[PDB]
Amino acid sequence: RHKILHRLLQE
Amino acid sequence: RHKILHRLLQE
Amino acid sequence: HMLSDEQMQIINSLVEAHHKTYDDSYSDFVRFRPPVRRLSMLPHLADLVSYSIQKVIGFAKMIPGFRDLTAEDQIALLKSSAIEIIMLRSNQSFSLEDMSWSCGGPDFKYCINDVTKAGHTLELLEPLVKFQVGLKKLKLHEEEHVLLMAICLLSPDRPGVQDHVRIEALQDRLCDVLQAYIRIQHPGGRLLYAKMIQKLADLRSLNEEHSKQYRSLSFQPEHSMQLTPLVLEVFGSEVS
Amino acid sequence: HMLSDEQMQIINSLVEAHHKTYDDSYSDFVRFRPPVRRLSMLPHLADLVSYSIQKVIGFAKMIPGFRDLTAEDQIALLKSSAIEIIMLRSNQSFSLEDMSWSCGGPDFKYCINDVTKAGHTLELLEPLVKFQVGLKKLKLHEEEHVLLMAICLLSPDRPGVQDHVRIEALQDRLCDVLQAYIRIQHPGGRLLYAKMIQKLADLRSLNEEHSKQYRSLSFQPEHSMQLTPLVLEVFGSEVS
Ligand SMILES: C=C1/C(=C\C=C2/CCC[C@]3(C)C(=C=CCCCC(C)(C)O)CC[C@@H]23)C[C@@H](O)C[C@@H]1O
Ligand SMILES: C=C1/C(=C\C=C2/CCC[C@]3(C)C(=C=CCCCC(C)(C)O)CC[C@@H]23)C[C@@H](O)C[C@@H]1O
Repeated sequence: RHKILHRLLQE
Repeated sequence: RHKILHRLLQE
Repeated sequence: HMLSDEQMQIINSLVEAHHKTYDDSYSDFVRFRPPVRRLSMLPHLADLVSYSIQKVIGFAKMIPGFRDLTAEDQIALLKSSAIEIIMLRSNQSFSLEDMSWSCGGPDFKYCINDVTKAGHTLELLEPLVKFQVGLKKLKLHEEEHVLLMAICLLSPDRPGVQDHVRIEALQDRLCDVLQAYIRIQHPGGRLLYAKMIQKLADLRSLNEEHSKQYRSLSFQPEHSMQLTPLVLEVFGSEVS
Repeated sequence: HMLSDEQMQIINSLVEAHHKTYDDSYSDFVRFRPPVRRLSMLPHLADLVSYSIQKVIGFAKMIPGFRDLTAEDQIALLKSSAIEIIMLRSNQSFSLEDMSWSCGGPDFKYCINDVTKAGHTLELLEPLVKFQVGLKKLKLHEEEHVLLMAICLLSPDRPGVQDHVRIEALQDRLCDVLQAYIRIQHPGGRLLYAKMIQKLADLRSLNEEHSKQYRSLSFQPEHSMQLTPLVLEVFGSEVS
């Protein structure tokens, strides 16, 4: 669920 | 749900 | 009749964020699936778009205030505006002389015919090229180019946003900076701000048409299998 | 003391199916993301595996009886055995002199170090290379190579299969053909059938180890984003 977006959005 | 497999498996 | 310190800091942080996420050498393009000239350009252009989405995410994370939003609003803003920022940032490689995007070499020179070989039609590509030429004719300063990308990304009128007042206040603060910059630093830019806001409206129309043609592309598994996981996630219809 | 007509037809249809899905020129490899020598080889090897999965599917569709199975059993057999058939079919490019896979050029010559740069470790690559060398030493006839891939694919002891008796009967018919071929057409192959069945057991061990290391690769989104949709679908844990 928006897995790649969550990873890219964090530090 | 196995969308690419279903397409590739049919004619 | 002059910008404040807090406003020039916004300009500085935005310009640096763009210099960190846009490489003028285009040396990373060799890592994409090579261009082929059915839908022979889809693999290369899918990698190009996917790579550009990562850059837009990196640019967004350095906009003042965007990172303080909830993770859901950040995703909603990115999913709806990703294709628009890509069209905006691509003007840097667009050339009026060639009417195409030149990214360092004939293999990385993309014309209208190249995008048709990626599943798209002229009803999207004609307004797209007609969008790039007048945006190029505006001859924006780099400060104005990056402000317009930031304003476009922080738009409140996008599906899925929850904190309408928090993001609208951010976008309003960026618009005042843009108006003030053009006023003070851009001679003859008296009609420029209105022309820049109009380009945002054109982007909404380009966004709607791309989503229609992407949906037809993504509903055929033989074509959607050529896309990347990031493209499928960002352009997908999943809602948080 | 000789094969029947129905059995030599099985051999013919299997050899033709392999010639239609295995191109000895390797000219399609130029369309993959180029090899780079963290995890710099993952993009190229992910495209290599994804491309090979499409070939294994095409090979499977031409095996006698496989296409008459339900769509669910076909998927269950393909999902569990895809990586094994790929390891099996890759022996055609494996070379004992180089201890590597040579696919026409130095850029497409894959050694053990190249696969470590795709997220895998020696606890999978040591048995893998130790699997390729003894399979190469068996010096299988092409008729035996393709029969072994068919037998491996039509295994009943795989998760998700429903028609255990229908697929076991197919696999038994292919095994009798293989035994009879080696008996009649392969001099000195007296111990060969047992050695070929043992390689199937080794493939199960190689399959288990690859799934463990793939799971760690697929749980990190920065790595799973470099995979292809077909790889994610075939190696994924979705059950029908
Ligand atoms: C990206 C960037 C560039 C080009 C963008 C283009 C030209 C090719 C066609 C593109 C990529 C577009 C389109 C539609 C085709 C791809 C969409 C698909 C098929 C995935 O749905 C809109 C923007 C257009 C190159 C460079 O400016 C970086 C920028 O960042
Ligand atoms: C494929 C084929 C070939 C090579 C296969 C190899 C060598 C490289 C490493 C490979 C691809 C393997 C592995 C693991 C790494 C990739 C798995 C990952 C990272 C996606 O999980 C098992 C088989 C090995 C080339 C040719 O023989 C066609 C065949 O069809």
